[PDB]
Amino acid sequence: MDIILGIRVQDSVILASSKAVTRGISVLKDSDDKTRQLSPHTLMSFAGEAGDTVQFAEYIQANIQLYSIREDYELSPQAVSSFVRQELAKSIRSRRPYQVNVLIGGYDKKKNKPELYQIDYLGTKVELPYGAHGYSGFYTFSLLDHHYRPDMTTEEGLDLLKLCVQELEKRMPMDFKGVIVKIVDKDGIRQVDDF
Amino acid sequence: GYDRALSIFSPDGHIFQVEYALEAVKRGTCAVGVKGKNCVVLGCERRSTLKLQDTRITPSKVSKIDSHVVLSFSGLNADSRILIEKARVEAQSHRLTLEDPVTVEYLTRYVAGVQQRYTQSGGVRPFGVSTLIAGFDPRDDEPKLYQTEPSGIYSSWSAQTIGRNSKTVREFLEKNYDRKEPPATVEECVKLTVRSLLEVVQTGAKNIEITVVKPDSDIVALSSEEINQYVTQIEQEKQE
Amino acid sequence: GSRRYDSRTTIFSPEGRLYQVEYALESISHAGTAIGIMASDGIVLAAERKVTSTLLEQDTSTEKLYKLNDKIAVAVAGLTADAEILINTARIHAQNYLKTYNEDIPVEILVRRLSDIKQGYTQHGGLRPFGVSFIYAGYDDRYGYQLYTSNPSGNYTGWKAISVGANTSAAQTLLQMDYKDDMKVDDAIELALKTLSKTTDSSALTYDRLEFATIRKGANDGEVYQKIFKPQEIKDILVKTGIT
Amino acid sequence: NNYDGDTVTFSPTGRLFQVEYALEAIKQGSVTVGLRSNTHAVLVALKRNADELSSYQKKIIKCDEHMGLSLAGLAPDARVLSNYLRQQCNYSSLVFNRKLAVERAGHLLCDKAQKNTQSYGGRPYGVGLLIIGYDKSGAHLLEFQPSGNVTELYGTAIGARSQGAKTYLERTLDTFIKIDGNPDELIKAGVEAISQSLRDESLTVDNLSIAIVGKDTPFTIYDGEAVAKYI
Amino acid sequence: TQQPIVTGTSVISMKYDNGVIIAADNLGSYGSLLRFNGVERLIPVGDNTVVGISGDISDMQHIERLLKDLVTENAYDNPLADAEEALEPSYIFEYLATVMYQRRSKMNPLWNAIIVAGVQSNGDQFLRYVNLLGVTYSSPTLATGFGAHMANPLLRKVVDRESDIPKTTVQVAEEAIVNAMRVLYYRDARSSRNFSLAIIDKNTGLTFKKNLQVENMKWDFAKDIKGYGTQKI
Amino acid sequence: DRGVSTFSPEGRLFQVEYSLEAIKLGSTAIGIATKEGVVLGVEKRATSPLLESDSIEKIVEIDRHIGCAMSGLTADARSMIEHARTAAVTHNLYYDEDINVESLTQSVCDLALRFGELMSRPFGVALLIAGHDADDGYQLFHAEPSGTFYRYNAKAIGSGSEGAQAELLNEWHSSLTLKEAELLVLKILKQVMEEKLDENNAQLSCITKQDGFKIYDNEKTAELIKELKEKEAAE
Amino acid sequence: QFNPYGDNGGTILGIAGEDFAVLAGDTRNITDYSINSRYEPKVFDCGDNIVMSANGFAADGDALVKRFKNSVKWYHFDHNDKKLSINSAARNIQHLLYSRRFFPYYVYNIIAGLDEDGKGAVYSFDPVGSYQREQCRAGGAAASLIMPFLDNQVNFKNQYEPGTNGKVKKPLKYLSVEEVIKLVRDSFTSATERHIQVGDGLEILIVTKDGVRKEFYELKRD
Amino acid sequence: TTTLAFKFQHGVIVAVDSRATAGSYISSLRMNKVIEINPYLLGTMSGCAADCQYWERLLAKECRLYYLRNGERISVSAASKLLSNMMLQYRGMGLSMGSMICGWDKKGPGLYYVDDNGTRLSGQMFSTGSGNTYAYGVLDSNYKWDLSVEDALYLGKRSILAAAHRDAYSGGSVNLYHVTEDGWIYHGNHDVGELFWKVKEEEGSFNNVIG
Ligand SMILES: *[C@@](C)(CO)[C@](*)(O)[C@H](Cc1ccccc1)NC(=O)[C@H](Cc1ccc(OC)cc1)NC(=O)[C@H](C)NC(=O)CN1CCOCC1
Ligand SMILES: [Mg+2]
Repeated sequence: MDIILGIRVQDSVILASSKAVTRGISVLKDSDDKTRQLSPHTLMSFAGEAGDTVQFAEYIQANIQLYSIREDYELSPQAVSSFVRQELAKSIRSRRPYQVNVLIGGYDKKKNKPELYQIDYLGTKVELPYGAHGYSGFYTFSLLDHHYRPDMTTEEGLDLLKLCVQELEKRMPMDFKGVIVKIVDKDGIRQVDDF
Repeated sequence: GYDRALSIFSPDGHIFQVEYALEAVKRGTCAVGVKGKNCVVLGCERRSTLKLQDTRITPSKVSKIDSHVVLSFSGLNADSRILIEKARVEAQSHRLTLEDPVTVEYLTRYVAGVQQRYTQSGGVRPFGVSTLIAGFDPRDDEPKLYQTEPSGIYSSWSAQTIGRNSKTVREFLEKNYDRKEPPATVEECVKLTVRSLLEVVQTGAKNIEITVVKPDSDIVALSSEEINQYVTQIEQEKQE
Repeated sequence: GSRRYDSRTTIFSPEGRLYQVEYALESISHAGTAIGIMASDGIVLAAERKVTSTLLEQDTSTEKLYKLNDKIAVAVAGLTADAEILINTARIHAQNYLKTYNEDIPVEILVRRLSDIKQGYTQHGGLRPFGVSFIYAGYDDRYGYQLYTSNPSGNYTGWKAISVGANTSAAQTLLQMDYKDDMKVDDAIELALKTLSKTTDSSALTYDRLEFATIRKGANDGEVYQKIFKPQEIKDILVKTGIT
Repeated sequence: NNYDGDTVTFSPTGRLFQVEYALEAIKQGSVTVGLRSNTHAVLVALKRNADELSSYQKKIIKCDEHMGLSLAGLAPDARVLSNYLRQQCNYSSLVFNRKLAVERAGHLLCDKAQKNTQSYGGRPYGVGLLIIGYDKSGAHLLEFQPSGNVTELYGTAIGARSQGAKTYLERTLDTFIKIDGNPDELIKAGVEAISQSLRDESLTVDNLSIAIVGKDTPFTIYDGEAVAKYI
Repeated sequence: TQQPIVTGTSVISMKYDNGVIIAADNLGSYGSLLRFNGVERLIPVGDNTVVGISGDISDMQHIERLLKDLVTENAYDNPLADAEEALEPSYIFEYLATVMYQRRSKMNPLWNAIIVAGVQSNGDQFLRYVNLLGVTYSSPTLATGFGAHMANPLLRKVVDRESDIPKTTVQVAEEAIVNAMRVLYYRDARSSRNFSLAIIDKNTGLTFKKNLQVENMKWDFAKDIKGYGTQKI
Repeated sequence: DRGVSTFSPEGRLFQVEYSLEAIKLGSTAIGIATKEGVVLGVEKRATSPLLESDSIEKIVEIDRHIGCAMSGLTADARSMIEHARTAAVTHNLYYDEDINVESLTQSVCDLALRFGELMSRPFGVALLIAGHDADDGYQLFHAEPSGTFYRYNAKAIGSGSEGAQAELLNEWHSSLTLKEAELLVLKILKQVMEEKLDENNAQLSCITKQDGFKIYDNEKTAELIKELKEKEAAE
Repeated sequence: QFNPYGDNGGTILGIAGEDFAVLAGDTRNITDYSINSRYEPKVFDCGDNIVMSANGFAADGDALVKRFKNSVKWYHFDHNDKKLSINSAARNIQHLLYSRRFFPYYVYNIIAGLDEDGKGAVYSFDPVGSYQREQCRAGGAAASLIMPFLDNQVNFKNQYEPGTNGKVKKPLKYLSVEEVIKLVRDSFTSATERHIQVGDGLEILIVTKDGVRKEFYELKRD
Repeated sequence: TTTLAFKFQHGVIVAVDSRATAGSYISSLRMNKVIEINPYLLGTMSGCAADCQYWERLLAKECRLYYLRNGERISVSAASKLLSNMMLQYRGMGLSMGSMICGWDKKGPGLYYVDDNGTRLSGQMFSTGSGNTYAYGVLDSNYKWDLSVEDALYLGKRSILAAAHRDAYSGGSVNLYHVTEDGWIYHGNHDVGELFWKVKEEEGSFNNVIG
């Protein structure tokens, strides 16, 4: 798929993901949710080749849910991101690699800190205050570099995110049909229904 | 590979290895399952021959297979871990391929199938384990309680017990459990479960574990003090 | 054919017991006693070497206490060779977990993995089980200090204080008597050595007949240190506690 | 005694008891007769029922347009062996555009049964077969034993009380061999032969099973009212 | 997948009233080089079949061995190996055709074009073609490579359809085959003067003729041909 | 010890013969074939009153035109049923038609002797396979762990089998109606069962060309039991 | 590089009548500009009153026919000599073709016979196993030449009733076997004139309740 | 091809064309592009005919087995996912399949788009094939949830007609289906030649065309 953004603020992580799905020259859907909840306080957004994205995301989701049940314990965002990275780094030298880029937004309940991890299809992991995949960063990073503070509120993070989406809507040739925004904090995961 | 047929028929038409696996279950600590009108309770015996135990980290007798289904057992402890692991894997595999969580009946059927497979496969012995599987199907408020055993047969029960002295507690449940009117509340269901274990347990201290499962993935384990209050109230009514 | 000579190591008795597991436990009951005691500020591992010689090189010797990683250690009772096979597998599992999740493996997860391997040898393959009982002493940030034991059946349980090997019946009674929940490491050290001193089949308990280890948060600030005691250090703690 | 636990063990007198026990399963089986002339070959089989409510177990199996057999003993083992024959007949046709010679079919069955008598873990086949066929060298009749021994004959019989039918065929040898170009008379001789092995029971309409193959006659099986003509 | 190295050119054949005739030259070419001059490309199987092979010679020698092994295997436990259960042309062909199609299906073909000529048990003439692709067809006249382009037209003037077969004698058929071999020598750059010819008759059996030569050739008119257009001397 | 595929001196496979003894200990199952349909009935035999009897599934659907009843070690039957269902539906995939009852039974029986040292022992369960197809009409088969199958007009398997089979010997005729067959299964089940027969400890089912395979409701069976009691009291 | 495929030309035609069916095909086999055979049968009686022709690459066509004939044989063995219905044969062939989805039988296949109600039936297949029951179907080299003619002369497409001027269609009256054979012969005679791979001979197989009958007709040999 | 399907108040409409091509040659005038999987489940076909037929008929086997094992009808969500997982096994191997799984289950009416890449999308309205763009134009401007069964059937029929007219690789005839909680209902084969002229006159559309 196309655009996935992520921003880590004071007490939460915000993920924004495009709604469009295109087959050939036709837009099949304009309400697609490019995300999976891995655990109550960990959310993963994804973008890449058709089909591969969801299979990979659902495969990761199943593994983390299995771990949660076995140990009756939620893995830290760091531990989950490392598991995901290894699966991708394993994949890149396979017969047919999974062509999926991900953002992992999670709230570490132990440390009481939000965490954002950016991982590409090669298995290249980086922890960031804000991140993006594909061409999304080309348009948005200049704004984030300028406006981002680490002590921002969730509301300030959403306003800065709106500005990023507006810039994308102005200068990108592709119509990505807006974004679904989700917030990850101490209380769990919730969707912003008006954006 | 080791292919030796260990589970075989005898002249009288018995598979002794499967029957000896039931003797391992008879040795295991008592486990009991009682379903109320809107809940299921799983009771489990803890033998007090082992003190100086760390109860925080010691493997609990009741295991969550998914957020809405639980599994308790009687028999070999090591064997039970293998069934639980397989069950947990299948639960996630079902969610992944069918997009619905398993029904309690389906999960039971799978675990029972694994047990059966180990009674006619070469080089392996049967599981020395009988299980009680309980929970609520997705978007359903009807309680479910199933039992499995080493042979691989399974069935649904209004109330059931397995393990050592299970003959005694089943005797108790058969005369005390009314089908026309099952334990209407959580309290009544837990009380009847604790009462049934008190026929066999010895001391009502740290020897009784209780786990209540309610609809919509609402599962909680009672603490020592909460159970101790049931133990106190039961005997005070008995002194009459 | 070959069937004639098969002992059938993975079968039930008429009473519902696993023959080979029971006989393996009988073997372990003749092994040197190993004790584990868990305190609020650390864990103690104490173990008795079996009838040694004066010509045994003790300072380079290791038969009882082994390191699995920086946070987890084990005391062995039974066949040492069997134990080393399992120990190396456990060390690998700990490193696999660390590589995958970038976090040190929780104690119970490591214990369960080893216990599952033991279980397999009792249910399939037609091989004899490992004649080994472990005491696991470890620390992680979820449950803190933990003691576990596993035996050839593949069953494992958690403990505040526990013994394996010879004279466990006597040893467990003595531990149950003097153990208290608010106990500290220095007290637990004394309890472990006193218990061995009373349960030992030897005439007297000396430094050359012991292996000793502690796991302490007695490491500079929020972190955990493993201390495998040297022969001279065991000799000192024996004098300190008033046994020699 | 001590040497009958498996097929891989000779007795002190050089006997293979598991093979002999498999041979015993044939003797318990229902009688079946085989005989031939120069133009046709005929199988006649007495089918057995479990009780009055039950059907009569089928005894004859078709292998190709020009070949088929009758069984006596473990019926599932006959299914395995007949399936193998079907495949071999079929391999000959597809690869070589050649109908499989009856003699070569016997050699293949012999070699398949033999492997089960020399290896540990397996067991001998518990069934005897009478193979009839018509190939480039005319009509043929074979007798298969699960020891591996295959024998080409003018006529024979296997199963319970088969000795009576075998003696009859031994007397009638010179007569029935000459029955050329007359299928009905050859079947009559087969029905009269199998009748020498009957006691208490007689040949009824759902009891009798007959098969025939010949010069211009594909292997066809007759059951039900199709054999009432011969009762 | 490979490429053919040492090759044999046309194989030609036709039916006549009592049997079949097949012929092929004795050359093994190595590209444009006429490397080997003593190669037999007609291979008899028993006294009722001749297999004529064109294409890769190393693959031909492989087939030659399969056929030799086929005869050995057919004789095993077969008292009628020299009678009723002897190898028929139709058996030998179907075997080869099975092999050729299997090899193409594994993308590792036998780089050949084969014609199986023979007479069946009932006296019927057998003539069928098979190649590296497993493609099979039958006709009163058959030819491979250049023979298909030049020989068939000449042989089809004798036997244009099925009804012409009983009207064609062995003398006429042999004459036509021999003429075709001369024409191929005139016009095929990978042919040779020396060839072999085989006749399988239902009465007189298998006649195998070796060391034949193309004769009665016309070259004399060449002396008059001068230049490429305007040149007179 | 001794081989699993060993022949006895009488020419029988020890393990197959011993599995037949396990089937004799199983609960009773009866099948009756008529020209209006085939009826299948079983004894549930709950080990305790707390066991919810409707969860005892000893009668099972294989296809719309084929049903199956079991007796013996009923856990062994699950893989047989799974194979049967797969065979039935797979044939429908390959040939766009219903599969013959005999062909289905033969496919199930092919598993039977796949044991040795494949599975480690024969099945410890017998099956009554009932169904309908266009070629041979209404059929009832008895599938054993020996790999043998007999067709039956009527058949009983399980602990009360020889007593029930003698009764089926006298009662069965070629002009039985479906209603008459239903009552006949109930009558014979009631005769051989330990406990008193009712709608909760016994189950009925049938297969007809029109409606296919149907397991009977407890309310429907209860009426047929009441109809049976009255007609036995009628003389 | 080795090319495992080839083109043997040829053209086939199947027409379903009210109580009969025909499957016709020319007898010419070719490669490039050469004739291999003037009479190489292409339509086969496969048993159970079914006829089949696999047109395209002859080696794959022969293999498929051989396997289906074999499938019929094993259907008898496995299912008590039951007759293989035309609809069942068609589904079986789909699975034969899809076994080689990734290395296809390079043939356009047609079968013909009678359905279980006794009416005429023709089924059509692509190389990878898509099939459908049809009334009329031409396959092979000259398929594009023949099909439009059959749309017009069998289903009366673009034909209306005089006087109405496009308002009332020509009614779809059934055709006799004699009428169908005329359309078949004229189809192949016309195809022979304009397609170089079509000629030599025409072999027709007619299927009725009485069995399978053959008819042969000469075609132009140029 | 052109295929479409959409959910509405009274279930789901399914409309497909019937043309099949082999290059520029029209190989088939009337091909069935719907598959009856079960009385409550339908599947459309676009792409490689063989792939569509084989895999969706194999889905029906697997949907049928689900019923026998569980004694209950499979959901549309689960059926679509089984199919998507099949496509995922032959990943990158060259399968060409675009299908909509239409049906009614316990959640109500269900519609899932599934293709060879493994994509599986839930939605109200979908259209696949070479002429989908033409169909979407009519659908998007005229679709409502409050449509009557009569008007909804016409919309899907009219939408295919729009595509059949413009797209050279779409046409032949229109096959209509209507899915209810009592199962699906076939609403006939409609020749485009006749339907076009009829719609032109009655609706007044296609003014630029002469007739
Ligand atoms: C319209 C007509 C687009 O052409 C549809 O998508 C239609 C859908 C359809 C679905 C089920 C049944 C019939 C029709 N598709 C076709 O008609 C399809 C077009 C197509 C061909 C090839 C493709 O890539 C593999 C994708 C789409 N046509 C066919 O499938 C035709 C009938 N058959 C073949 O193309 C078979 N090939 C196989 C290899 O050999 C050459 C011919
Ligand atoms: Mg022409």
